[PDB]
Formats: sequence, structure tokens, C-alpha cells
Amino acid sequence: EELLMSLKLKALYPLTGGYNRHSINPFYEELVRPTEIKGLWRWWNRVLFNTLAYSTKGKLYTYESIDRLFEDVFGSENKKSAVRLEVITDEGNDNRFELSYVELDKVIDCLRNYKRKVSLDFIDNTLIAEIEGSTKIPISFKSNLDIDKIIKDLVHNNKLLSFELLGFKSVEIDATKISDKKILKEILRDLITNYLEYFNIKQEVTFTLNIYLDKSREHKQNFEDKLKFALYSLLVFILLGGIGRKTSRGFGSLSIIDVKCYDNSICKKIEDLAKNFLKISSGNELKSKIESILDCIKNSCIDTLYIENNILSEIDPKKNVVYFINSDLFEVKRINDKEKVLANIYKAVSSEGCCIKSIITDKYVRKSFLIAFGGYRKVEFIKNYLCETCETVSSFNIVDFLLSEGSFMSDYILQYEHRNSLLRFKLISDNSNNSYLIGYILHSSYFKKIDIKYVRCILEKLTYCVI
Amino acid sequence: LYEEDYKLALEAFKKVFNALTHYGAKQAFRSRARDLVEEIYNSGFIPTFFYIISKAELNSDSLDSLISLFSSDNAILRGSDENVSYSAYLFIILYYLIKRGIIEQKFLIQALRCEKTRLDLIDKLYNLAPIISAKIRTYLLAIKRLSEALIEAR
Amino acid sequence: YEEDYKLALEAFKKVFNALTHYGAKQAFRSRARDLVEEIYNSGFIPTFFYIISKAELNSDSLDSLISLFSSDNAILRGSDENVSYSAYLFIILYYLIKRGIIEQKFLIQALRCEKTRLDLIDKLYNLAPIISAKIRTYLLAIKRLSEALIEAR
Amino acid sequence: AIDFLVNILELIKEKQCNINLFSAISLTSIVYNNFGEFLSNNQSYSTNNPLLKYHIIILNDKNKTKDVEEKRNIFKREVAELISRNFKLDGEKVRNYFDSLKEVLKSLKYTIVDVEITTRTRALIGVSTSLGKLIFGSGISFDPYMNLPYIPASEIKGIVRSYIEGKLGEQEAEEIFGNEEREGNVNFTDAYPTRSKDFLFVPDVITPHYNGKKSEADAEPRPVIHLTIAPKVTFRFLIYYKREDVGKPICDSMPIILIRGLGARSSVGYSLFELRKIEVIKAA
Amino acid sequence: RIIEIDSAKPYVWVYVTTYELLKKVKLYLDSISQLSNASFSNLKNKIDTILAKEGKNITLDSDLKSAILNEDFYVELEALNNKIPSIINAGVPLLVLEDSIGREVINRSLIRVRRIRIDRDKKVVETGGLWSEEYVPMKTIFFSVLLGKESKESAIFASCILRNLRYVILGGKETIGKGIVELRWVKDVI
Amino acid sequence: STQREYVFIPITNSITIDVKITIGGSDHITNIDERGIHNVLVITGYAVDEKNGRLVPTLDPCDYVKGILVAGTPQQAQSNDFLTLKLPANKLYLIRKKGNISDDLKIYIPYSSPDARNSMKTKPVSISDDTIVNNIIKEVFDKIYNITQKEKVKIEKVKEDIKELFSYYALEQ
Amino acid sequence: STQREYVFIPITNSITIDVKITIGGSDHITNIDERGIHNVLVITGYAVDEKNGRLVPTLDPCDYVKGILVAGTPQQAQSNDFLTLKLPANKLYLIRKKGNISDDLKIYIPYSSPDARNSMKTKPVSISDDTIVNNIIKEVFDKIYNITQKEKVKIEKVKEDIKELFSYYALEQ
Amino acid sequence: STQREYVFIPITNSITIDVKITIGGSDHITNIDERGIHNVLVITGYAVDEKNGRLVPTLDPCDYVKGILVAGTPQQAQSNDFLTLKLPANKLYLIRKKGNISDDLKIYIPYSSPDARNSMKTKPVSISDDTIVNNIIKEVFDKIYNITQKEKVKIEKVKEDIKELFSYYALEQ
Amino acid sequence: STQREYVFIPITNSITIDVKITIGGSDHITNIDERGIHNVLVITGYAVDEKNGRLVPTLDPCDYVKGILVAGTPQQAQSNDFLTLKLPANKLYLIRKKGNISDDLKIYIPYSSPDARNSMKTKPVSISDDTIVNNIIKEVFDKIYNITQKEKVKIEKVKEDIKELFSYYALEQ
Repeated sequence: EELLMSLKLKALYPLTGGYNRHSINPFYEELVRPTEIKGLWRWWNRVLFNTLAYSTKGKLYTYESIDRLFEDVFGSENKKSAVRLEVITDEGNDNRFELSYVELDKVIDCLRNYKRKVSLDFIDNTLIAEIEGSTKIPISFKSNLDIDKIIKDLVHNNKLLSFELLGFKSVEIDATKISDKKILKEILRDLITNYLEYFNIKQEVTFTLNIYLDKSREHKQNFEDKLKFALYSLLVFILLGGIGRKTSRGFGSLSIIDVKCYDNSICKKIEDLAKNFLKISSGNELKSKIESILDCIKNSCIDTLYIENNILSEIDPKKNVVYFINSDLFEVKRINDKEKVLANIYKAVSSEGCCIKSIITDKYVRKSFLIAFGGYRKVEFIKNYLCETCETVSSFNIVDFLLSEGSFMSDYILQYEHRNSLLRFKLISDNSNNSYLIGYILHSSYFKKIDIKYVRCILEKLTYCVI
Repeated sequence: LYEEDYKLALEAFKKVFNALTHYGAKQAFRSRARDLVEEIYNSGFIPTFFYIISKAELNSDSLDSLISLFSSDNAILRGSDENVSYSAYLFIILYYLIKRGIIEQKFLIQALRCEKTRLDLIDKLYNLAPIISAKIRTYLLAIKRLSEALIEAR
Repeated sequence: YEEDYKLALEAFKKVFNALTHYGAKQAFRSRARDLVEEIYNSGFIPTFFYIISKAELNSDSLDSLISLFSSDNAILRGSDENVSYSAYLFIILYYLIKRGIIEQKFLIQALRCEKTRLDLIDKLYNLAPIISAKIRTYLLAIKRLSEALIEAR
Repeated sequence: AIDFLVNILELIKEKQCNINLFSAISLTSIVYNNFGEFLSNNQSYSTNNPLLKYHIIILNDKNKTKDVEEKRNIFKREVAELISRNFKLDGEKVRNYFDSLKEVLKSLKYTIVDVEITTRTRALIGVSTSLGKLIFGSGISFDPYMNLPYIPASEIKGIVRSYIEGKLGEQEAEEIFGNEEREGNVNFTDAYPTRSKDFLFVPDVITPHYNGKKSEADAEPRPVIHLTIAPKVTFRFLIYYKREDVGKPICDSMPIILIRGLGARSSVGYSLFELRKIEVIKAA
Repeated sequence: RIIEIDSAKPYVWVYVTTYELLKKVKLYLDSISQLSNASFSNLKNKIDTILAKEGKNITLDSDLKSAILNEDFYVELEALNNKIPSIINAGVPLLVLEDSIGREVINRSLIRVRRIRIDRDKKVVETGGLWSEEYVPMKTIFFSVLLGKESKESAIFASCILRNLRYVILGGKETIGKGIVELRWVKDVI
Repeated sequence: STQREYVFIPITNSITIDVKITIGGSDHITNIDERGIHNVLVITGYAVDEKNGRLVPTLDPCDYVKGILVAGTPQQAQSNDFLTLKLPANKLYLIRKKGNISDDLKIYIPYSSPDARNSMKTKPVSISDDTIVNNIIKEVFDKIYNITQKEKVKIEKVKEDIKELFSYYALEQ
Repeated sequence: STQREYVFIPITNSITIDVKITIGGSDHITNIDERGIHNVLVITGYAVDEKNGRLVPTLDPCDYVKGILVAGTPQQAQSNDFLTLKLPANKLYLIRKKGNISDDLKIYIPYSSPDARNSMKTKPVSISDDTIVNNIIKEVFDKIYNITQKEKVKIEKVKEDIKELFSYYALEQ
Repeated sequence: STQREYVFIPITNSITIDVKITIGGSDHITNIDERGIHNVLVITGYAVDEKNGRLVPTLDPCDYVKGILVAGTPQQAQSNDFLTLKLPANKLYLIRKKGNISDDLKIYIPYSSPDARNSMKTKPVSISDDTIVNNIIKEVFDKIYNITQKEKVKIEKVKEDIKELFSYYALEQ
Repeated sequence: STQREYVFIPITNSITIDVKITIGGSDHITNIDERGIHNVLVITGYAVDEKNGRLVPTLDPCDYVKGILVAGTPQQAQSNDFLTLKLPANKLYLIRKKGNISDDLKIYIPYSSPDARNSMKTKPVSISDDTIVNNIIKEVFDKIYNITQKEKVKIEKVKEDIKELFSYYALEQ
């Protein structure tokens, strides 16, 4: 085993998490999880492979088949991975979260024999334990967590961060039977810690991702072109996605800083496409480079040399959903400052978001556009815009939808809580104090067939309005 | 009349085999039998037993299915391939406990369906622990062999 | 009578021919040296459960056995150990058939169902103290034949 | 007795590091797997058992079942945190054990190599072994009589041999580690932790979304709380042998094989270690 | 391994024996007194003092009321007349359980470790490459006797060899560190 | 229901033509994938007298015959002595199964008279004389599976597999 | 670039006149940062001396020397009989890795004669005798690092961990 | 004293004329005795070159080259560039020891200063391509051991010893 | 394909030169490893016409010819009335195996017509008379055997193998 490559990267406002959905816990701090990098690499590899296999053959393969194919580099239950990931960072020493003291002996007395809610809130750098039963108390505390006002108002202004905070700030407490004080101290300190750790949100997180290669898995039949496709998908991932949660909304976005390689015979073109991003002049140049690298997979002097194997399996479009890149819905815009961008992305994906009530300007139509794209919505007509066989005014026709009759795609689009957002957003930079939002829309294998540049009009109206 | 460990294993495995309709249920039950014995040795019978009860995801119709299996032999274990596998290995252990006369069927059922009786079932198992740990692992080894003989891998 | 050594010669012929890979032959030799002593110590039914566990009677090795009954050219396919255990199980079932302990008619519609195979095992459980005393010298002969013919790996 | 059970978390937190962690977790698992029953007015009515805190809090009212399930998830996380903070490492018994063992080996005229290694990343040794398996699903290779996690000598020998036969062929290995016709010339003891920084165990999670899935229409995260070995924990083990030959291949093998994994999930950088110290005591 | 509440000094593990095992020790001692004109009735007195209490779980070097042994057996103990000395000659307690429970306890008291063999190329586990092994814990105590007929070789053996023999390697798995043993002669140090 | 037709491996030249179409579609279950004849349907209890080779319906379980399951019909020419069947295509006894199956089927069995004029004394037989299998790879396995000798370059494996994997029972009446 | 000075840690007085620019720049590699020593370089196949004490090449892979890694030159009176070299900043065995080194490096380890007159009989020796620790503490960590006795008071932990972290194989010939 | 010098065995060639005597003095302690190459030494922490093949010390312990210890001195025109190591013949890191040694050595190793210009991105490399080993044996194993092609029919056992036993690291630059 | 020339070891001088190839390449069939002549050929079921032996055919199983098989060809100026075979080297005998079965050989046998003029009574001919061993050690084991006496201090150690390794039946008429 020896080093394959090493990618000095950088994450922008990442929201990681382990065993407690925060990036910090009483025992260690973990900003970048190599497990998440591996998983997102594999997911982007499947997306990219379906992109290629649908361009060149108009066919789509199940995820199980694709990673069964890539077993010889990514590994499975039958074979150990050949790529060993790493994540190194500054301050990789002891950096846990300690809550030295918290003065809450009073709110306890306010919670005697009362069935009452206890909400938390930062109120002008002072946190308040707002008891819903008409009470507020300025709790005091000390912690090695130095939360700056920048982070506090980043969470307050971003209407999506303030939404995923509804589950780290509030505890219902029933002391009506009886309640000791030493037990409410424990409950409230748990609440305080779950709230405080939510604000460990760093920025400019910079980490060196190493890749080691199992030499013993040398070229058996197609190891080399598989591994090369895998490195290309690693590039695609680093360029379109991010680590952590809410990467479909800009957070955790990644940015190349330096890519030193150590085996050119595997990595030459990869390092080249990487170093092309070390400095980007302006918007459309970056757009051109994104397109050049998206289609270097499809139409350059090498595209594939292994799809001619029958390990794969075609999707059953009545059963399966698969994502893939369209390589034409990739509007880019420069932003000049990143926090307000993230604060505004909520306007671009909210039903009553003032940046969408301007682009579509219709009820029951924004709703359909946001139920089809934009991840799982909570639906309370509209499906008339979501049929398979019915009036196509705005083409949001799902493959196997049928009126007043549920099928697999029907439940999946309306009631399936874990459904990524096709409309995604990326914030990149190139070490020269310039940054370009990248908006795009992955193509799902449940869209019958969409009107591409109509949705592209929508997308560019978004990326121009969302700034 | 008295049935020894292997004959009781035969009867129990035979009553389970006909109830696991889907073959994935059977294969998950094979995977259960193949390692829950080493688990029972390393962690103790009572910890592992309540672990099995939990992983069976009862508190559904699965419970009356599991009690019906005791008598009907026309009954079917319903649930996911993990839930029914643990439910069937739980039936295995209950069948042993009942036939060896260690715990009565009525008490076991009522302890399995009632919040209250569960704790005294824990008490009773800590009472009866030597009588069980003496020989349950031979019967379960026979179950393991029957599973890895009558069912195949994934 | 001593016609159990003759029966062992017949069974060992069929097995020695149905194991095409010499690794399977050596593995059967190992099974032969071990399982007779294990039937002596631990009894028949325990060792029979042990053997049918490691023979993996899926549906295909099963038909190879039913054919190996009749066709002198049937082969056993699978892993060296996976076929050695199945060959030894064939040894056992062969003895049970020839000595008419269980009708071959029954034993045939058992190796094809998984729904009468458990009834086969039940029947063999009703007869374990008979089989245990009968097969002793037959399996001793099988073991002697295996040590004599097959090369020590 | 049930009273040993409903008072076992108190025991973990008060008897810390002096309790039998194996039996402790084994008994805790009974509470964990009968949570809904241990909460129905069976908290032993004490005030320092964590079990009545789950009677103060309300997580749902439209479902008692969901109430119990969310409380149980919280309780699993809290058990992980309890074990990790309370069960610390006191490695004086291990230092004495290894000094005495090394004296024994000096008497038997062996040549001892005492190796000290340090965890750099949360390690996972024995992830399929039973410890916390009945709560977490994962485990740690735990010696219930030293009351510690340990690295088996078989594992270390297998990894050293895999490397040596990687870079010296499949024959010099068998010259050193023997085969079915010769005994090896190198002996390995298990490795035990002798000194940590703050923690010995540490909670962690793993959340497969797509592993074993067909499409996005069946994707779902399933998060797996478990325990790992904290960073900066220092293990030590011995290596003893009678011939002077085998001293050479093991020496240089030690620093190299450690920087790459020594446990589970090395592929995603978990069981990465660090040669802290090596030392060779020649006998004659 | 033991879980005990209601005890000042907490213990992770306790020595366990049965009355049956002590009976066999006493039987060896008697039988070798008959055939050797050499008695060890210090041991015999200690062991008979313990055996007098047979039929009830008892503790020797502690005040443990109850405990849970190997997380499956809840037992209640009685103290012994603390004139009973440290036969183990250590600071760890020693339970003597009645046999119908001490049997299960001692059997569950052994370490069953699972090993594997790895596919050198797949770097995964070989099929059929998974097995268990039983070990007996550290500091376990076994008792035996070494007998010798009259001879001039027997003299030098018992008087020079058996003095300088303290450590040996027993059994298998010597390369994964198992099998090291110390031999303490009653004659030398009881 | 998709119809798959049944025919076995005889030794009398009653082999060539037993379905008017050869494939009649583009589907099959009796694969050949450089791993011998996959999914060889077996039907125990029926013996074959190769003189006008057809399964005689016996009730002896030991008398088995195992042959190919082609996709075809009785040519609408031999439909008197046949017996139709619609079955869930898992009630079969396939061998070396590689995947899923239609679970819906129509087969028509080469079926001789119950032979009430004699006692159906059964005769076991095996397969040797490798030309006996070569000439029948010719007689049917060309006019059924064009993947023989055109896509199979290692046909000797299928040779030894037809030789080892095929045996049957006759009556010699 | 950033040329480095590997000053190993022996027990004799060879750390007095060996360098010209012991100042380097804003980054060393070996650290003392309120945790102990960091990024200590371990080398193998080399054994120090103590009379003109430097590394002599040897091929016993059990020989090894540890030391510090700071940015400097070899006194400009040497590097004619030293080891200058350029490593890609991942082929350096750094014990107690804190962060990452800077993608390439220039190391000057003192490389004395192979000593073809004598014979190599290397002998392991560690660091003890607390005054022999404290004097080189005053000689190295006080000088190279503006940290010690200016940024730290608790370097007694350094005192007690250098006596074990650092060691080497030597000859005394 | 007893003189033996170390010949690299990478895939490439710097051998044909770089050493003087075919037998040298007493014996190639690296034997060829029908059981393959014994006493093959392994230098750890160095590497060799594709062309200009010498020993460049790469302080990474993960790099190594294996070779021979052949009696004799090269050409009397070098060793101002080669190393002279007088070792007691127990610090040698040998393989497949099939005899004993005179317990005092003097190894000449083809040395070279690593590089002062570019880094050392050394590559792990196998020994394969039977034409390469067949010309190597016809460069050393026949030009070094005159007991080849005269008795040694068993070369089929040494071929795989060369192929798998031998490996090295190389700079590629 | 591959050519191996086989010669009966006679009681005579009739084997020196009718064929050409002695060594051919870099591999022989029969080896000498201080163990014995390996992979010996003992063709069974034939005889020897005594006059300058020409191995006669017969149906007797008790009769056999023991002789050396080496990689060779009888310069194909022979076999105008002889036999010569090719088989996949699964149906060929060896003795005290040491080689790597080449999986296809083509052999050449001295032949004589089955001699209908009168009977051919094969009578036991054990190759005694060590002076014939000493004649054949130069008639075969140095010319077509490039390895005897080269490293061979094991001369008579394997000369004692002709009496206990070869013995045949000759007509003696």
C-alpha cells in the first residue's frame, strides 16, 4: 500500500454530526467524518455512473448493481475496499465540549409540580430559558464553547437552521407528581448541552483527505478504469456536493486547495482537472469548466471500457428512483459574501418564499414544483400537475402517477420522509476571495420526461433572485 | 413421553419451519440459530433471552401468531425478515422452557404480553437459571445443526 | 455375515468414482477417519446432525446423490469439504438402503422435498439405537478402505 | 434479584472502573430491553437512578408506544455516555502484570520485545465480540477479568504476518510464523491499555443510508450508536522468542504496520495507531 | 466475574470453587498420605474446615451477602470462620458454592474467544474460517501431585530438579501468548 | 400464460422434431452460460420408453426423467395423448437455478399410454458413448438453442455435463 | 524553501556548535504546545556516536534514533559530509503526528563516516540521569523554542516524558 | 577480513561490468542450492534507480531493496562512492538463512547521495515479466554462480524464488 | 507440440546414437537430487527383441521395459517402421516424481514387429552386472545427461539405483 493522492480541501459552514447530531460532544470534536466522505463518494459515484450509462445507452442501473460492480475499489461484504480514506485537520487534539457550570437552581423552583414546557433561546448574547407557562429567566453558564455573535445571528437569520433547531431547544417537563432538584438539574443540563453544541458551527474548516490504494488489487480485469472512474467521481463530488447535513442547501460545500498526486499513471488527468479549479476568473468560466469535466466522462477520447459487463440490472421505473446529472441545468452566479446567500436560499425553496412567488407566481403550481423537486415536502388540486397521463401544462409528470389511485411512485413522492432535494445549491471558492454559487437540478428516474430549458429558465431565475 | 434434546429440537424446528413462509425469513432464522448460541454463552441466558424478546418486535399481531404456533401448526409468523427470525428463535426457546416443564405456558405468555408480569419473569428466570443454563445449549446446538442443514445461505 | 465389508467395497467404489477432484477424495478420507470415532463416542443422531449440517443438502447436491444411487457415472460438485461430507452422508444412506433399514422408496421422496426430509430425520431418530449397533463394522471398513486407497494429502 | 438490575447504572457511575464492566453491561441490557416495563412504576423510587428522569420528560402524548421508543433511544445514547465517562482507565494493574510477565519470560530465557502503541483515531477492535452487543449491536474485545478492552495476540500476529509475507514472500513468513508442519518462532501476548489521556471508551455512530439498497425509494438512515476506544489510549504487549533471527523482521515491521489499521473499519480511518516505544531485552 | 452491591470493597472477579472439587483435593491428599508416609494435614485441616459447611454457598475472605456470578446466577453467601486462612494466599475472596450451581457457574466462567482466517487477497474472511476456543482465565488454580518410587534418581529429581522448576508452558496456543503457568508446591510454600 | 414446452434426452432417434416452432419468441429458462445446462427440469415418477420416446405416467417415485424445458407448443399436432398444465413455475424441480422465474407457465408433456396391457416393469439406464450425446446436441440442441457452436466455445463442458447430469428409466416393453 | 535541522537527542555534549541559522522561521515541525512534544522524527538504520556524535549508517533495522525537526542549516561548515535530502512530506515517520507537514522538506541529518576502520557493535541506551536531561533541556528547547520558560511553566511533564519518548541505539566506540 | 559486496536486484540493468571477480574469494554466502536464494539480504530505508541504479537512502522505513552478498571488490575504481560496512554478521537482515556465516563481514553497497534537487516519490514495484527475470538470471545468477547449467536442472524452483521472493522500491524519477 | 525421446536401458551398447537430442534446452525429465533418477519411465505390456533391443509388443501384463525418457526426437530418420504416440500426460507413468507435468508429450519407442516366425518368450532380465552400470554411466549419463559428475559427489549413490530401479523381460532368442 502507498499513497494514491491527497486533496487539501476546505468546507464552508459544515454541519457534521455523530451519535448526537452536533459536530461536538463531551468527549471529542469531529468536524469531518471520513465515514461521511466515503459514503458521499459512493453516492456521487452511483449518480455519475448512471449519468454516463444514460447518456451513452439511455439505461439506468440500480444502486446495488453499480456498487456490486465497483466492489473492487469501494469494497463490499465480499471484498475489502482498495481505497483507504483519511481525514487530517488542525486542532486534531483534545477538543471536547465542557460545560463548567450552569446556574439554573431558580428555573427548577419555577418547575415545581407544574406540567410545563421549557424552551431555550439566545436573546442578544444572553440565553433565556423561556418557560412556556409565562416565564423567562436569563440563565448564566460557562463553557469552552466560544459562540460568537456571527454564529448566533447566522442561525437566527437562516430560516432553515432555525428550523432544525426546534429539536435541540425545547423539553416538556412533568413535575406534577413530584420532582427532585438533582434530577431537573440533569434534565436541564442535557437540554443546555444539546442547545449549546448546536452552535459549534465553525467555518473555513480545512482538512487534508488522503487516499491510499491496495496494491494487491492490481488490474485484474478492469481495476484501472474502475479506479479512474472512481477518482473522477470523487472530483464530481468535491465540486458539486459537500460534507455534513443540508448540503443540498449550500452548507458543507467543498473547495479544492491543492491536490498533490503520487502515481501519475492513475491520476494524471484527475490532478489536471483538479488543478484547473485552483483559481477561477469569473462565473461562466467556472460554468465552462464544470461542463468540460461533466462531458469528459461522456465524450472524450476515453469514456468507459467496462459497461460491457452484465453484472448490472435495469431499474424498474415503477419501483425505483435513481439520480443523475443533466449537464445543462447548472446556472452559476457570484455572491461576494456567503452568509446572506445561505439565508436567502430559504427564499428559493419555500412554498411562500418571496423568491419563488416571483418566479412561478401561482398556487398549486409552486406546490407541485416543490413536491417534485426540492425534496420531501409535507403535503397537507395539485396532483393534476403531477400525473403520468394527464394535462401537461407545466411538465412535472412523474413516471407512475395515476389519479385517485396510489402506486409506488405516488406514495414515494407524497409520503416518504427521506427524499433528497433534486434542486441543490453549492458555494465554491478558489483561494482568491471570489465565490460563485452553483445551482443545479439532478435528473430523477421518476420524471417521465420534463421540458428541460423551461425548468432551466426557472433555475436561472432562482440563481439570479436568490442572491 | 420424555423427549431428549435432539428430538425436542426436531419437533420445535419442525413447527417453526412450516410457519416461516418467505424463504428470507428462513435464512435470517438460520443466521439467528448460528450465533445466538455463542451469544447465550457469552452474555448469559437471561440477558440474551430478553434481547431476543426485544428484537422479535412483539407488541403487534406477532404475539398471538407466536402463541398460536404452539398449538395450531396452521399458524404463520408475520413480520419483517428480521422480526420473524427473532420471533421464531423466541418460539424455539419458549418451546424448550415449556416442554422441559421449567416454566408453564400460561405464565410465559402472560409475561410476554403484560408490562407487569415481565419483571417477575425476570425474577423467575434468575431463580431458575441453573436448571436452564445446565442443558439449553445442547438443544440449541441441535437447532443450529437443523438450521444449517435444512436451509441454505443467502 | 461379513457381507458388510462387501457393502463397504460397493459404497467406496461409488464414492471414489463420484469424487472427480482428488481434493474431494482426500477430504472424504479425513471424514472417514473422523466420523466413525465420533459415532462411537457421541452417538449416532448427534453425528448425523453434524454431518447433514456440513453437507448442505440444498437441492442440487441432493439430486447428485439420488443419481449416484443409480448412475455409476454421477459426480459430486461443490467444495472439497462440502462434497466430502455429502459423500459420507451417501455412505450412511447407502448402508441404510441396502440393509433395508428404511425403504429406498421413502428415502427418495425425502431427498426431494425438504418437507419429508424432516420426516426422514425423524425416522432415523426412531432407529438410532439399531443403526448405531449395525453400522459399526461397515463404517470401520469404509475407514480402512479410505486409508488404504486414497493418498494421504 | 431484580434489585441488582434497577440499581446497576448507579453502580456504574459510583463504582466507576472498579465494577465488572462485562457483567455490568450485560445486566444493563436487561433494563434496556425491558425499558417499557422498568418504567411502569418500577424505578425503585430512588433519586440517583437515571430511570425516573425518563418519567419527568414528556416526548409524545398521542402514543405511549412512541413515548417509550424515543425514551429508549435517548436511554441508549445515555448508556453509551455513562460507560464512556465513568469507566475510565486505571492501568496500574496492567503495568504490574506486564512487568511480572516480563520477569517470568526473562527466567524462561526468552528475548522480550515490549512494544507500546497509542491510539490515534477512535479504534474498533473486536467489533463483533460480545460487549454492549445486546444494547448497541456492536462490541469491543473485552477481557472480563482484567476488566479492560484488549487487542488479541492472534490479531496482532495475523497482521504482522500478513505484512511480513507481503514484503518477504509466502515462505519467509512460514519460516518465522511456522505452518502446519513447524511451530512458529515468535510469540505474542495480548495488548492491554496502560495509560490514556481522559477517556477509555467513547460513543460513536454509524448511519448507513444506501448500503444494500436498490434505489432512492428504499433509502433510509439507520443510526447505530456504539462504543469505540478513545484516542490517545496507549496499549502495550510483549513479543518473545528464543532464536535471534526473528528479531530482525519484527523490529522493522512494528513501526510500519501500525500506521495502517490494527482493528476494524481501518478503510475509513478508524483503528489507526502509533508506535510509541519499542525495546528489546536480549537474554543470552 | 461478579456483580455485588452491599459490599465495601468492590470486586471485578472472585475465585469460585465447589465442595466437590475440594472433596477431590482431599481425596488426593488422603490417598497420597496412605502411599507415601508423607502427610499434608495443614491442607487437610483447612479443606475439612471448609467441607464441614457443605450444602450452602459460603465466602472465605470477604463479607459478601449476595452477588451475581457470570451475570446469570444470583447466589446468597454465608461467611466462614475467619480462622479459615488464605488458601489461595492472596487478597481476592473465594466462594465455595454447592455443586448444582457451582457447576454452571464454573462452566460459564470460561473465555470463549472467536478467531478467524483472512483471505489474503479479498482481505475478507475465508469461508469456514471462523471458530471458537475456550481459555481458562488468568490466575486459575489447578491442584495435582507428583509421585516418585524409591530410587537414587528420584532423590536427585525431587531435591534438585523440582526445586528449580517454577514456570512452564502448558497446552496449546503458545504463540498467541497462552499457556504460561507457575507451579507452587505445597511443600515449599503452602 | 407464457408456454414452455417439455422434452427430455432419449437415446432412440425420437428426438429431432417435437415442436413446430423452435423458439417462437426470444425467451428461455434452460440457459447455457459456459456453466452447463442450467435449470434442468426433473420429473420423477414418469419413465420413458425411447421407442416413440415419451414419459409413461408411473407412480414409482424412484423412476425419474429430467430433460429440457423449451419455449414451445405441441405443434397443434400431438394434442390427444398430451395433458395440459398451468402451474406457478415453482412447483417444478429445477437444478442450478440462476434467477427468478415467470411463476406462470403452460407445458405439454410427451406422454404415452398408461400401458394397461402389461406390467410397467421399469429399467434404469445411464448415458455413455459420447457420440450418443454429440449426435443429440445435433438433433435438438442446434434447432433449439442457436447459442451452441455459435456462442459456446467450450462446449466440451456441456458434453460432460449432459453425460453426467442425465439418466432416466425405461420399461423395455 | 523550509530547510530542516534534525537535531537528534543524545546524552553527550554534541549540541553546542552545530548550526548557523537555528532561528528558522514561524514554523518548526517538532512542537511543544501545552500537550508535550509533537511531530518527533524517528529514523531507523542509524546509530549515533558520542565522540563527534552523529549518525553512522548501519543495516540493523532494530537500530533507531529519535530527535527534533526544526528549520535550519548545517552550520555552513558542514553539508559537505552531512545528509541533505528532499522528501515529499509523507515519507517521514513522525511520532505523535499533530497536523500535516508542508508537502516537501529539506532535511540535514548529521551523517558521519561509515567508520570502515572499526566494526559496528551497536548498543541500546535511553535518556535518564535527570541532570543530563535538564542541561540539554536548557541547551535545545530553551534556545530553539521561545516557548519554554517563557510560554510554559508545566514543562516538568516534558522533563518526565523526554526521558522515555526519546532513545536511540549507539556504539560508544 | 572477508570481502563481500551487495548487488541490487531490480528489474533493470546496471550489472554487466561493475564488479571484478566471478568467484571473488571464498564463497557467495548467498547460496544457490536447489532450494532457491538463501541469505538474500534486505536493506530497509533505501531504494534504487531505474537507470544509474545505486543505493539512495530514503529515510522512510517503508522502503527497501533486496539483493546479494557476493565475494569480491568492484573494479578497484570505486568505493569512494560505495559504502564500507564492517558488520559482525548478526546485524545483517538476511532471509532464508540456510547456513552460517564467518561472523565478521565487510559489505560494499553501491551508494549515492539521494538527491539535492527533486523529491523522492519512490514507487513500490514487483519483479515479473519472465523475459526480465530470464535476462537477469543470464546476467547474474549464471554470471555469478558457475554451478548453473552444469548441475542445476532445478532452476524451475529458483525461477519462482526470483519472481516472488524479490522486490524493491524505485524512484521513477 | 513437445518432443520427448524414450530409450530402454539395455544390457547392451545399442542406445548410444540412433536419436539426436541430448539436452535440447534448459529442462530434463529425469532428475538427480541425491535421491535418485526421478520420473522414470517403465513401459509395461511390451518386450525386448534381444539383438540391439527393439521393444516388441505383446499382450502380457507381467512384462515391461524400464528406460530413460528425455526431451528429444529420434531425428525422424527413424520410425519408418516404429511407433510414436501423443497423449495429454495423464495416461503416462513416472517414478519418484520430481517434475512439472507438461500436459502433452510425444514419445518415441524402439519397435520390432510382433515376430510371427516363432514365439517370443519373455524371460526376466534384472539389470545386474554393475560393470554394465559403469558402461551406461558413460554411454548415457554424461552425454545426454549434462549434470553427472559436475556437482556430483553423489555418483555411486545414484549408480546403485539401476539395479533397484530398472529390470525388464527379454526374449533371449
